[PDB]
Amino acid sequence: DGLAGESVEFQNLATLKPSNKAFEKKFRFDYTNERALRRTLQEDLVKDVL
Amino acid sequence: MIIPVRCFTCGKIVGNKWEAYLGLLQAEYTEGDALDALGLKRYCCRRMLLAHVDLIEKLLNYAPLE
Amino acid sequence: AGILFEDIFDVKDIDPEGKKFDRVSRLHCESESFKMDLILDVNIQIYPVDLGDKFRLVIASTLYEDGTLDDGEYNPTDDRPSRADQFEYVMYGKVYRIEGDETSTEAATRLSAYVSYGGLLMRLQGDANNLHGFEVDSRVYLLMKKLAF
Amino acid sequence: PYANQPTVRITELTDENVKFIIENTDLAVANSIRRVFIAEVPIIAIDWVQIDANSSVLHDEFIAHRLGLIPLTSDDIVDKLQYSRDCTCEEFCPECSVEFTLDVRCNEDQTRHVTSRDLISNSPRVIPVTSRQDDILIVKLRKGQELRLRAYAKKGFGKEHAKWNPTAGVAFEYDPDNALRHTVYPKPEEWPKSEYSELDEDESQAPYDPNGKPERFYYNVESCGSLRPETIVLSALSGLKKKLSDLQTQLSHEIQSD
Amino acid sequence: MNAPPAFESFLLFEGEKKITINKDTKVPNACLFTINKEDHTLGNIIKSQLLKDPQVLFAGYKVPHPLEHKIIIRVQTTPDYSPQEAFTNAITDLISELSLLEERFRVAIKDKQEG
Ligand SMILES: [Zn+2]
Ligand SMILES: [Zn+2]
Repeated sequence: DGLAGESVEFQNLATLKPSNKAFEKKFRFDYTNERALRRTLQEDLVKDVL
Repeated sequence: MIIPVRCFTCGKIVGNKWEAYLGLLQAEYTEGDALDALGLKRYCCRRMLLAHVDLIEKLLNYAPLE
Repeated sequence: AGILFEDIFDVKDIDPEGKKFDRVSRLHCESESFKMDLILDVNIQIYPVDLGDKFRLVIASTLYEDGTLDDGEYNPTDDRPSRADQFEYVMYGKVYRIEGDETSTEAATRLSAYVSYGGLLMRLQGDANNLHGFEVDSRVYLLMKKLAF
Repeated sequence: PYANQPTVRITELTDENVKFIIENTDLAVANSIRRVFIAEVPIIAIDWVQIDANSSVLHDEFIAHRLGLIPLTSDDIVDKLQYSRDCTCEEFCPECSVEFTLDVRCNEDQTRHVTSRDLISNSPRVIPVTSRQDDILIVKLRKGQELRLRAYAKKGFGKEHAKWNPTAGVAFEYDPDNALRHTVYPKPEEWPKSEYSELDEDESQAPYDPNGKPERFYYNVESCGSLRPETIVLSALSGLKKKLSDLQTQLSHEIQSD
Repeated sequence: MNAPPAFESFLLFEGEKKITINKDTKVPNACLFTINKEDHTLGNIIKSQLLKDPQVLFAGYKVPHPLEHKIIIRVQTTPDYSPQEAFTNAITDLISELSLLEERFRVAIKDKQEG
């Protein structure tokens, strides 16, 4: 890789070993449920993403 | 080799008590009563009369002259 | 004002998984009007408490009546009025987690304020209506007084 | 914003030790007074030995070591003499030192016991502890050996060396009943009761006391024989007062200089 | 071979000051008093006496290194009360208390003998 061994730390891969169903409901960003978008994004973004 | 002058831990003078300790052990008294008959209450000063070895006698056996 | 919360509680159980430490214990208290849980940890040594006792807990953001939002530091030499004059047990901490029963569509109905007073924890679990004054990373007080009744 | 009015009460006054109690004072003052009792107490002791002929079996330095630990009574001499370092002359002047001499040679057949009694001092009041009980044995000589020397004594304090440590052991103790919880006993029933404990034999320790300060500090200053115990206490307090005064003077000079 | 002597614990060296005042820059009205050739005997009593004074916001000493003979005392008082006068008052009244303790102990001793 070309990296020094000092600045490396243990981590985890979220997208490694999900289930097919859970992987779809965690990394897809459903753009149909406008209520969730209003809860998460602001009003001036839900209309833009829809 | 010789009795110290003072107890290492406390500092009470114990040098002037070896001969008296020997005499009290000599007459009839035993150690457990001799130590408090001499006036040693703390246990730190009691090792000076119990743990001490009297090696000066062997050294004096090698008289230089006569 | 700065009164983030005010309600009467009463103690019903003390260290129910067994007392771990020697100066702190769990106080699984309950409310009387708002019907909310309480897991306060008081210093049982200096401020003993027994079961059945009632106290007036008031989470306040500041100790001053006028609410000047003190910076936060020990300044004993202060002649200004302090709300702690009518309380037998005052503490100072910083809420760090506000958990609730949120979902993806409809807002939460019950929150849970987790505040740590430098080591002594408390969970003020209950409805999501009276906990509007709690925000993560904010200093708060305790201001309890045992009721003689 | 001021200090307190401590009280004193002596419980046992003897010629070997004193047991007094100090009430209404801070712990720091008590501990400092103890450490001054042990370290910073002026007292005369042997610190310069000139050995001319030592035919004994022990080392040449052993004689000086033992002579350094022999106590010397300084009831009214330590306050008069001045530290040899601050002297304004040459050689150990009698105004700032005390001379000693020892000349013993075993001539008869039996072995000699060179004790502190052989230390012939020039001054009458500066003598080893033999006035009013046997004497500190220095060394043992046999027929044919000898020990001639002369030493001088000076003023010093325990902080410099243990030879100037008048107190044998200070029994400092406060709050006999564990009321302030400064120590937590895992099993209080397994511990014995303090000598000064006022609680009955039923309860193991006194109950907790939130608003309580340490008071009633107990003392058992035990004199080795050189200085009297009450004399030790007075000298230590006077020295602490002098140190405080010198510190105040230095601080005042530093402030005015700025 | 290089063990230090016994007089370097209390005796001042030529050029070395007994006490030095140094104002701190992090907070107002705070000075660090550095004492030379002393130990906990002369710092703990002053620390406690300062603690008694309510106008002293901060008070505490330390030992930078046990082999080295120096103590630093940091004092922080109210802005209307300099720490120099706080230190002076603490020393003065501590001296007064020690003198009174001496006098009481002496009269108690003189009464205890045959009385
Ligand atoms: Zn001992
Ligand atoms: Zn001289």
